[PDB]
Amino acid sequence: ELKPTVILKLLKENIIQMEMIENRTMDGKPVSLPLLYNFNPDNGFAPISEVMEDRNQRIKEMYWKLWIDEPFNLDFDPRDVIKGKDFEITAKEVYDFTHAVGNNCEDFVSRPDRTMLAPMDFAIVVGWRAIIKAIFPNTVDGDLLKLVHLSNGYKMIPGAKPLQVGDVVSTTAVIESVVNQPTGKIVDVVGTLSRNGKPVMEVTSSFFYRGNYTDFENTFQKTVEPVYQMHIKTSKDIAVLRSKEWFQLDDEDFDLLNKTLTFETETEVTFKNANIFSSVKCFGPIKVELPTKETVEIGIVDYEAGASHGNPVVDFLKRNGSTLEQKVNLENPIPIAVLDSYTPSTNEPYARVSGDLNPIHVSRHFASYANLPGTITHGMFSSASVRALIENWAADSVSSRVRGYTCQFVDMVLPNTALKTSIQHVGMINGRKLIKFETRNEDDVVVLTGEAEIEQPVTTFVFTGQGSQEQGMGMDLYKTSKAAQDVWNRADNHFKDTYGFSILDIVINNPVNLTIHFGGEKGKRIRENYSAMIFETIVDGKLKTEKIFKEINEHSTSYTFRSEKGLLSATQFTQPALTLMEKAAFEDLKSKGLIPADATFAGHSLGEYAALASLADVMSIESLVEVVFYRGMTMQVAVPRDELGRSNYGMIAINPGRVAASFSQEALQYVVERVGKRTGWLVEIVNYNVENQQYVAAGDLRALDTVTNVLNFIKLQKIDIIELQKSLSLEEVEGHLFEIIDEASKKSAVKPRPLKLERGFACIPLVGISVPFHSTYLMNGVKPFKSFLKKNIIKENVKVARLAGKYIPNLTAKPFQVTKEYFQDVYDLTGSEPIKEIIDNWEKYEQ
Amino acid sequence: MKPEVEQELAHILLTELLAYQFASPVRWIETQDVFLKDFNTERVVEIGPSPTLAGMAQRTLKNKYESYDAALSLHREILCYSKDAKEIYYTPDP
Ligand SMILES: CC(C)(COP(=O)(O)OP(=O)(O)OC[C@H]1O[C@@H](n2cnc3c(N)ncnc32)[C@H](O)[C@@H]1OP(=O)(O)O)[C@@H](O)C(=O)NCCC(=O)NCCS
Repeated sequence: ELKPTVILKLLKENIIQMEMIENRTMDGKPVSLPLLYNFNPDNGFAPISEVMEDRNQRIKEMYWKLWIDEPFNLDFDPRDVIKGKDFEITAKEVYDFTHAVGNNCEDFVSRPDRTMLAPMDFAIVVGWRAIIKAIFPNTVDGDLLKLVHLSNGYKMIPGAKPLQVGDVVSTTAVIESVVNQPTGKIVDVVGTLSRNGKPVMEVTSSFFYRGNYTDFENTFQKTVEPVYQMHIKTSKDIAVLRSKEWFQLDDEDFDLLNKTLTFETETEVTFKNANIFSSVKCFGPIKVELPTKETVEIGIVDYEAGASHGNPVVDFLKRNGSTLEQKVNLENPIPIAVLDSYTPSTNEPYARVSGDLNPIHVSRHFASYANLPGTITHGMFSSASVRALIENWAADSVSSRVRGYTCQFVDMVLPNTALKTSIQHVGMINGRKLIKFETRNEDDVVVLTGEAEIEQPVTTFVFTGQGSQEQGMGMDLYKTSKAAQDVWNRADNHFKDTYGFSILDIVINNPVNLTIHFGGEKGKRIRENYSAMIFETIVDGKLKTEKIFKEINEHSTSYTFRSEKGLLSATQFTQPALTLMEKAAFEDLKSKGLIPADATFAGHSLGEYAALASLADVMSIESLVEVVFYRGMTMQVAVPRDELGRSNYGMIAINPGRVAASFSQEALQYVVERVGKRTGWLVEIVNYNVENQQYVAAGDLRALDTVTNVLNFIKLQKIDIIELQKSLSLEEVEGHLFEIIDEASKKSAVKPRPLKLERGFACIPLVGISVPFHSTYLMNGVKPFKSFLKKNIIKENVKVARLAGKYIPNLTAKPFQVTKEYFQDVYDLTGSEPIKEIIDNWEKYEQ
Repeated sequence: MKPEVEQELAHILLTELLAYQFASPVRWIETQDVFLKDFNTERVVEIGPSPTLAGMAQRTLKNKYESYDAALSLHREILCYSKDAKEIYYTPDP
């Protein structure tokens, strides 16, 4: 329909009023903007002058009636927090919003037996009335017809789930910065949405008032500085740092030597003029890297000047230290897509759902008066439009995977424009893909650049145990990766200084024998360390300390380690070697940004230690290699060796599906239980690996050869145990099996003590395995090994957040949870006094 | 429950889990079930020198999760560090 948009008349004798009208408003009542012009007929060339007194207030009055629901009042401090009314997210608001911006993701549609999510662009819908209220104050004086939206950003808060239909969301906004630049005034606003008291996401809008502003008394700027690292090598570097009045440790006598320091500093600055600050502050914690790589607060930066030309704190850290960068670029960008989108014919539908009733997007006259090329598309529309493409093509239509999104508005888009977005995967950041984009119009002009932070797909890391190890493993990565270098070296230094061998030497060269020499002052210390290694058992409520290496006394000059084929295959060196290459791989991943913040993880046997060391940083590198060395030594003493260092123990992988389809895993458990009782030797099932395809039986190398022969016999004769034990006889099959076992036990006992094990039909012997891992043979080793773990897993390094529902122990294949129900489950497998005591006293611990 | 008491209980449970793991069978059937079915994992990355656990996952998928992967229309990648490093580091060949 046809409505009055501009009314021009004389108000007084010499004052022309051009009332501009907006007829698209919050409540339907049209809003007037009276522009006033003096008419001076003495000056014929230019008889009309604009009334410039309170002109920016008149414009703010109009926009306040369009945007803000409140009573008009521009006396509030920009420094103060702005609080927005609570917004309930309804299905109708999400439907209306998604159809406006063209977001066809299934996550935002109502489905049966499913809950409707709200898009994260819907954050501006909730936040607009708070965020925009920050450019209105008297002290942020600016022509609001000349207001550019420079950039907009969302950042999901870590842990926080995305917005759902039915959530009540509280906004608060605050001005981060407001600075006079030569070309006009910038205003950085930082919204924070909040559901049920916890904060959910952060909206960061920046606006730009074009003009000339000299009111520097009202400008200020908060900046979060990039984290800075300093390696303290010399007592010179300590002395320079103690010089600086702003460097303030909590304890003045703290030993900074060889420590790594991080400086997490915020700068606050007021201005006096264009380049001289009237006040600087640079405050923030100083943290020290511990051996677990966990940073802990040991002091503060606390610089505070008046009239300065610079922040000296930052300039110090820029030179002396090094910028820690969360974003790691990939080697080469990976193109994702190059997608077409269209801007809509009209800007009313977006204006209705967003609440952004800026007349420049809908009224021709206002857009003409503002010198714009026409009724320009909303910047926020183009944002939400492209965010819908990124979400479809980078996130594969899973809205929950978009955790960040920032777009710079470069240029103004007209309605019915064709836009071409290129989308690249350009980097990583804390296990989130870092996707750049650029949207160009028909004239191939850049209109909208930005970046998104897309979560990777649900990832689990698994860490291999023993059997895998091979000469030269991890060494390619050792030559290239700075993070692998730091792992291997830290461990190799700790072995050299303590046990007088290099773990690196053993992995590169795999020597058959290794002799440790106890000459000199250095070798006396090393020999003490090989005698200080003890089993702290508890027998009749009394500590009995036994010695590992009982053939190392006060009078020993050497000690020799002996293997048959190589010392990399000797558990006490395998375990540290194989834990280190895993920990170094993983540290290379973590340096390259590739480790999700909520990745699950699990280790097969030994891997558990590398997994806990990698993902949960429970032990340092030095504590870890100590623990697995001791663990490998605790296993080598329980097994009698000969002169070459070969035992009468090993492991067979058994495929029950290769022997016979009918022959189940309970048939294999039955046979092995029988062969362990008839012969009277040791054999159990230890690794349940792949269901009815790969079980692993550890035990007495003869008993293994009888099992291999029994199952090689049962295949060829084609005689099932499960059909015969039920449908034919009761315990006759037991006595019929005992003579099959005896046939194999008479052929295996005649062979010499260190018999080579042969590849059966349903049984393959594992290479480089001489210990019965995970058997009941090693039960006597638990008591001392447990007491050793308590000394070396410090309770202060057990972050529960990093294990809880993420780590799956081998013992109890259920995600780690600190609950009575979980402790009970752990007690029902391994009857331990300390676990029982925790279960029974659960209530006292609960409060 | 206070953080500092959760920390102490976690430390005790973690020490007891490692301690007994030494000399108790490895339930890797059940562990696979958890990370493959309960968490619907789409990237199993094996850290290690040989693809032995990546072997075991691929065989445990092909055996008892062929019909469940097709139904829920999910694509599992089973990547070993020592083979599939180009897929782990996002450095594909031009
Ligand atoms: C046993 C193991 C070597 C098999 O892995 P792999 O070398 O990839 O073997 P594959 O399944 O590809 O089979 C290779 C061949 O070996 C033989 N084989 C494999 N498993 C066998 C079994 N259980 N019984 C008999 N022969 C077997 C077959 O001849 C097979 O030929 P195919 O290709 O026709 O099937 C490996 O899974 C392993 O080392 N597992 C043990 C891990 C472990 O327990 N570590 C911790 C120790 S506490």
